[PDB]
Amino acid sequence: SDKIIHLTDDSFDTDVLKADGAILVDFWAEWCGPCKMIAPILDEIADEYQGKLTVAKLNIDQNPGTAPKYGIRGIPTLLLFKNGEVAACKVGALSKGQLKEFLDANL
Ligand SMILES: [Cu+2]
Repeated sequence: SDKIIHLTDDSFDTDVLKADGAILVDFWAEWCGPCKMIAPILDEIADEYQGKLTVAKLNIDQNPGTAPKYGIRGIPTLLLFKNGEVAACKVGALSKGQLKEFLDANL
């Protein structure tokens, strides 16, 4: 988790993320099994793509305002932002290989 950015509800000013570059945001909660399963994969991605992609997390129990702004209905939900705007999303767990495929399709 050392290379992951900790986001809060204040990180967004509407549906615009107040951060630059390509940023993959994981919406998650501790009670969510599949969320816990992808956490190590997100750590690997943050390491392998350091300097090219920022990986961030928004805990929906601690920050309950943000998910509704994006119509999020389940977790984990990954939203990929480009220059503050949503460019892609993926609901549900996936493998490391699938996450790299998803990123390649978008970046
Ligand atoms: Cu870490």
